[PDB]
Amino acid sequence: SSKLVLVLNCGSSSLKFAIIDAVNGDEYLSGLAECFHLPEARIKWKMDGSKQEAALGAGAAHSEALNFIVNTILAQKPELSAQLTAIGHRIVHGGEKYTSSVVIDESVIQGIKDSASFAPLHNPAHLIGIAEALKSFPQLKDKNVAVFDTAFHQTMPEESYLYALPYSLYKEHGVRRYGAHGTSHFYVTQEAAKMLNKPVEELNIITCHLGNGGSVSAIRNGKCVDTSMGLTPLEGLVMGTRSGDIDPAIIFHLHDTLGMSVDLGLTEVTSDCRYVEDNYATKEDAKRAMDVYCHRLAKYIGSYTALMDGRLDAVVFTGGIGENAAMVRELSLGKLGVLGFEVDHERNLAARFGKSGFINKEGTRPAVVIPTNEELVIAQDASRLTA
Amino acid sequence: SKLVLVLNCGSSSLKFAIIDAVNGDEYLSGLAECFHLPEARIKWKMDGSKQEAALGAGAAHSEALNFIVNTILAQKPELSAQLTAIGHRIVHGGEKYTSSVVIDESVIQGIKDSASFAPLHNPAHLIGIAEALKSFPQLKDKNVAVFDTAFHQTMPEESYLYALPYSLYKEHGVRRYGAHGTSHFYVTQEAAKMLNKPVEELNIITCHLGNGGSVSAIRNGKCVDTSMGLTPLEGGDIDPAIIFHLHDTLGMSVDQINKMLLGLTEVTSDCRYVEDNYATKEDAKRAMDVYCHRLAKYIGSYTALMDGRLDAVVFTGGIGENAAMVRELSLGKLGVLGFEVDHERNLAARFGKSGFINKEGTRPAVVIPTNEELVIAQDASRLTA
Repeated sequence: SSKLVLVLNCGSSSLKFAIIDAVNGDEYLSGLAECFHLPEARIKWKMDGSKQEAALGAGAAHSEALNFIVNTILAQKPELSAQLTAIGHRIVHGGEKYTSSVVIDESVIQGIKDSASFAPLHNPAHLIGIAEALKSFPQLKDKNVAVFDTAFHQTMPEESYLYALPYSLYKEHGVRRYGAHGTSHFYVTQEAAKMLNKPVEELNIITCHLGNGGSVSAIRNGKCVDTSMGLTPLEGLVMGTRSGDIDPAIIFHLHDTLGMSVDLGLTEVTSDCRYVEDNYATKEDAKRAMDVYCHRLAKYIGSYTALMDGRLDAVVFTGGIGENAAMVRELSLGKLGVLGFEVDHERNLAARFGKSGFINKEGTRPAVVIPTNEELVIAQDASRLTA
Repeated sequence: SKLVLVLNCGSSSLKFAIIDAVNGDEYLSGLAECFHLPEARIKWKMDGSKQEAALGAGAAHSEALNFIVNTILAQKPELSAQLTAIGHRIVHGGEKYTSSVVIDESVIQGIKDSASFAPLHNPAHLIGIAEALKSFPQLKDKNVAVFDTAFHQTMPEESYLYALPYSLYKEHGVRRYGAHGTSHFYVTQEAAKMLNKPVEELNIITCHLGNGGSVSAIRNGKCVDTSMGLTPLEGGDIDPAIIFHLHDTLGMSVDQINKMLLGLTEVTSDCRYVEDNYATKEDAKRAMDVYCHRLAKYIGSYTALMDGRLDAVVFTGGIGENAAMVRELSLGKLGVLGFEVDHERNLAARFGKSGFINKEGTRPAVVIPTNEELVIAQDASRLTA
């Protein structure tokens, strides 16, 4: 009746996980293990309607987190464990070789190893996740599935994916642009079509995934035709600064100027284990970074009018920041008055903390907040490919 | 009538003109090139026929200037006598030089100290100054520097900062400085005239295309953002994929990325060959499509600087002034913005002719031939009066 999938998303400092029924999206477990390789290493999870938290021990990382999942969390619930039909892994880079999700075998693992040069920070983490998954769940060893953040973007034509350099760069070396957060962009695209009550294959939108890293895509007739992760150029390359190492007063200021003050994606985004792009010395330094970010965000959105062929249906906001940071949406859209955008303050405040909705003034260009669910898409793909 | 010798000295070439600063009249123009090579040569136009001569094997800046003085002007002592000033194109003036300046010892040092930002240009400019001081000793106190970066110094920090730790700016001055600012300046002044409105109220996006162009956002007559140098249509170690990624996402040249992280550079250049480098129709089309796609994206990106109002897009430069299909193909992508090109107007506005190329009733798009040499003559005359 149900097809439960264990979903693993390993990064350089954390591991986000869930158990999800791929048939209807029911969540049986979700959580976040974070502050890896530090004294503060910890794990937060939600199960049977209740939130829980434990220390993983000083210096713990992925192996330890998975151990705690199997021997503490799932040890209480062997019945849950028994239901698992597959494991889905979120993988940053699949290049041109893997343009859709795929069952993991030794050559897929080799493909991931060979892609170390793309988001290198998270590369070891993905592999450790696969290695530990195979060990901890020997019964599912032929039913691990890789789901690639580049895959959705494989529809980009060459005018979009080529660098502004000699064609030989691509012809001889295969150097090329690829795209980030593809599973999220994919998810919000399918959802936008429902919210706008139209066929996905007629959908022209611009999608802004603002989370761990920030990317913007141009969707024409339901397919990605251009994308950039230039909002956070160093994401996946450079550690950045742990939020908890910054003066708490600076961080409170950042969170409040973002528009995240009340009046899973959210737990991650406000975490003192989240890494940020600069070691802000002052409140002013933090605000500057935010203003630069909103300026660049507005430019990306404007730039993708060049992909819309005369029709733009909506701009979509998603991810830890996009779903919750009302001021990022206000300030970025507020720079695009010439395109007929106008943010409705009350609508914008309401579309936070997991609530979806339109944030435009009715009668002006649609702007929409759609909480992403990368874990569900990974579950659906993992279940579909192992059935 | 106030004649100025205008020089733009590069590592392997020297562009020159004599311009009446009062009315824009041109008395001489030319280009010396293939320096440090067997084929070093000079082409010029005067009275008003086109000529060319070899400068001699290995010749460079000193020979080029010697030729101007002793061959081109030897027959025109009255032209030589009417020279009132010399204006020099300087690629990088950093944050210090926000307008044109009479060259003295401190300006020389300014140019030197900031060579790191433009290591292949600023040094050649200095040779040009040194050689001009020799070749035109009567004008020794009347040399003026005009900076390609000056017009761009009105950019606020939200535009000029890269998406990098703030220490890179604070400690090392890593920042957008802009390119072709003398051209963006010029077409901004002219656009206000074509649109019949004050320059202080002008919101436009200016596209200097040609010679590694750039696109700027002008709000209330001032530059508020500008692009990196575009690639012209001829287009133990960190993985190169990361370098290109950083280049593309930051908007920083491959060289400035590596940096922040006897011309060999011209030994196989075009001016060396009689025949041409082959380019297939398919490869030419691909290059065109990539260029026009990226150009349209820049234009759309700068709607985010316009604060609700975009008066016009402006095209200029050797490509922008002349390439009808670049304008049609790039604007063709921006229907959302209300752009639509009229083919016949588009074809009319070429080869030195200005005009509107938009369809009547659509967002204005204008071709304005740039005149950087006039701006340089104007500044040089004004500042030395």
